[PDB]
Amino acid sequence: MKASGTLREYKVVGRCLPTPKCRTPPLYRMRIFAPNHVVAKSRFWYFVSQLKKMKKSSGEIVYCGQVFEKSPLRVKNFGIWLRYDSRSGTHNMYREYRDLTTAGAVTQCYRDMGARHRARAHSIQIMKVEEIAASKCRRPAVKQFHDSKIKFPLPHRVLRRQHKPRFTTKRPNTFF
Amino acid sequence: FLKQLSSGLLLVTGPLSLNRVPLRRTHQKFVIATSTKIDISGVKIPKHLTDAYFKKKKKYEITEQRKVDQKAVDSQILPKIKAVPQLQGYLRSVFALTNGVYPHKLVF
Amino acid sequence: VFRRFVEVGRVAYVSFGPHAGKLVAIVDVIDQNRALVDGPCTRVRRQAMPFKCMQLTDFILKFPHSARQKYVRKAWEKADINTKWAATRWAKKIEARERKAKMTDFDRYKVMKAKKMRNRIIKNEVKKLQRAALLKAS
Amino acid sequence: SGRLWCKAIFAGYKRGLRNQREHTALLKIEGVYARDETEFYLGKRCAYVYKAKNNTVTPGGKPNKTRVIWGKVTRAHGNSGMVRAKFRSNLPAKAIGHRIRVMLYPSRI
Amino acid sequence: QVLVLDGRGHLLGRLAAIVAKQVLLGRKVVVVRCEGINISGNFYRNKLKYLAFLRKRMNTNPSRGPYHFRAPSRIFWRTVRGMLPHKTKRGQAALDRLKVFDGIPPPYDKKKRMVVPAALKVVRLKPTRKFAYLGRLAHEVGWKYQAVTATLEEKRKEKAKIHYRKKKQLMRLRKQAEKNVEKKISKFTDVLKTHGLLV
RNA sequence: GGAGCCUCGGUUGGCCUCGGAUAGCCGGUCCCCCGGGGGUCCGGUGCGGAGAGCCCUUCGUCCCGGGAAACGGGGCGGCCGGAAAGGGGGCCGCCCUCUCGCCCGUCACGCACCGCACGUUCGUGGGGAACCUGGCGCUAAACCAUUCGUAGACGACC
Repeated sequence: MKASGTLREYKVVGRCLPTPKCRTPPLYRMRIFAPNHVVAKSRFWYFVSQLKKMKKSSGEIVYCGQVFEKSPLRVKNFGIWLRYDSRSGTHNMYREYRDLTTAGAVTQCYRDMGARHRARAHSIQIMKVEEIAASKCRRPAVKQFHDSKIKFPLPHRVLRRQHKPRFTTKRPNTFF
Repeated sequence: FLKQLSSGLLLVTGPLSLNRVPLRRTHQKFVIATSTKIDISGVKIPKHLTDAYFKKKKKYEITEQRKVDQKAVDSQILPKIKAVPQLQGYLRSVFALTNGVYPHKLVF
Repeated sequence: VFRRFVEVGRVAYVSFGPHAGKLVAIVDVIDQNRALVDGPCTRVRRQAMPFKCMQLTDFILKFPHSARQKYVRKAWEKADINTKWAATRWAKKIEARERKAKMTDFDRYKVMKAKKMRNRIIKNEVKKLQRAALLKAS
Repeated sequence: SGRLWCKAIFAGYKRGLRNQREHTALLKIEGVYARDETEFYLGKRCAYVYKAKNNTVTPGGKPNKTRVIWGKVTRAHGNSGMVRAKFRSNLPAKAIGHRIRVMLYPSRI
Repeated sequence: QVLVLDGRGHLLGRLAAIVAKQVLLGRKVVVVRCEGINISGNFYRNKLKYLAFLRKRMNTNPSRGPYHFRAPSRIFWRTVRGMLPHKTKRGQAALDRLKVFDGIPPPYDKKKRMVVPAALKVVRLKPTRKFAYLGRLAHEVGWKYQAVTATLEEKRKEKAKIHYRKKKQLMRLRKQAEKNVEKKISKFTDVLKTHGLLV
């Protein structure tokens, strides 16, 4: 999968074809994170092919929509269960983030998993996205923001727009 | 600027007391339309002057018909450009670009 | 020594983006490079915003770390920020640039003729201050 | 009485990495450094002024030593204020980095 | 019509590549105080990186090989020549518009020197990373004039101080001049203040 | 210290300067103390004693009125400061010049060349010839030959 742009969460459901043996196959609900709803469908069949003995041709997509976060204005401590791959075997990780949505917390995972562990997006299998309370957080770099009287300055203000006065006279300040 | 002519050329006239420009034709393409208006909706533009008036017929000498019309429209705008403060000084001045001045950077 | 702290309630000034030229108040601190920010009386919906597009003032107002928008507006109406902000020497020199930016060509002309005469009476006063300092100093 | 053309630099021809096509020039208008502000000088007429030995005529004047090749900008180039420009003849390659004039008179305001 | 750059604190390649475009576009550049240029990394690295450059000489006849320059300016002039098509004819037309100088000659110590802030140490380096002054590097590789140039720079530092010590006083009377002339310029001040010039 | 012909060219208002810090500056006061420094205080710091700028700003005139200017604008001599690749940089006089020089207004006018392009410069430009007119000036040196042999194939060198 190509973890491009900002990701979205999808409620893609499907089932096997109605057989002359079994009347109604059971409906299966899936939580896919994907750029668009097109690639979410093939990412849906990747998991159904492994979790069950089904394939794309012997099944169908019942419903494919994009779910929204119930409260995108409450900062929440998102925990993700990972199944990334290394060059020598695979591993499972429990990564924590402090984000807005279920979607953006996954975006902050693929880049951070792509930076620390050099992990490609196709090597990464999300299995559970669990929002946790504040006192139930584990990674401490997230836990340093759980304080009411949080207060800090911005030490070395890295100046941008340094090409509009490309030839100036003064030494530009990084203190404000 | 005063009015549009038939052909599409414009009737743009400088104050001869300020600009040394007569009733003259000038195409709209070669024009910097400044956002500075004077209410010339009360002047009386002469109907006898038209596109054939300003044709290059055939040494140019200002004909005695021509020196009438420059005076007759002047008698209303010349007080009007003095009812506006520092306007007759604006028209004597000539447009130019200095160092560090960019037309796309400014508004006029 | 620092005086500008990213805390809950410091008014900040958004630098770039579609909210440039606007005030905004920091509600929650998301991460090191992203903050939950809100300006109710300045046409900016509560959204996540990075720390680049903000230039913090020293206007601080007390309310909880995740208080909703009505409790943001009343504290903004308790301290009366917009009257306080327009009186600052910071906001006045922002307003002075756009006036010199929107300055009409004729407005560019009257200011030039006045610039010529405002500098002479400065220059002539310097001259009488030049020679009269050279009398008492000897 | 003052300069009524903007300052323009002839950086080079339209080139790829190892091929160039002389039929358009690449101008660097002084003042513009992004695509958004290139919109104003789009369409305006541009000219290269140089002088030669033999005297050549001047429309409305004594025959001078100066010659011109007229052109106009086609479209904006890059993301940093650069602009393409096509002339009547190809610009001679001695004009690299010299000053050409971008007059305003095809203005649309 | 002349670019006058001060070399204190600008990063070598980041400064050279910027002026390399400018010098090709027919704008004469004179770079001043080339000893103040700063390179990234610890000094032992930048020193050893240049000692390897001296080592790359012509084996059969060293009079024809790479002409290792020792002065700070000609070191900085060399890296500009690397970022320039010098083998062309238009490249030779570029190289002469460059005029590098160790310290400040008389044509420039009473002129305003510009700076390139897109290439500067205090922004384009993380403050914990190490960095080496080029004045030390050239001195320790064969340059002979770190000490005599330093005596000349210690001349103009107090020489231009007298100009600044006077210039403050020349305008402390000027801002004192407006304090007694306001009621005959306020009708010229407000027409400057309503268009944003004194506010 | 005067006018034309060739030729090579580019360019079209200037900025006359602290030093330096960037987890810090900048300006004033000196109520404090040493010989300029240290220490504060009073104000600015998204730099407005801001290069996101400042300065010059240029249609030419002719009269009348107002505001500023009386110290100023504009003449020929000394005088210092300048060596890193040195300014015609300021100051003292001078016998002539105006409250013209600029800013607001009135008066009247300068091919108003009938729509059109290389316009408007730095330009007494660099350089080469011929011509200006006087003041001021100036009356060599190298190479060859010859000689030497501290030198040397020939040159060169002494």
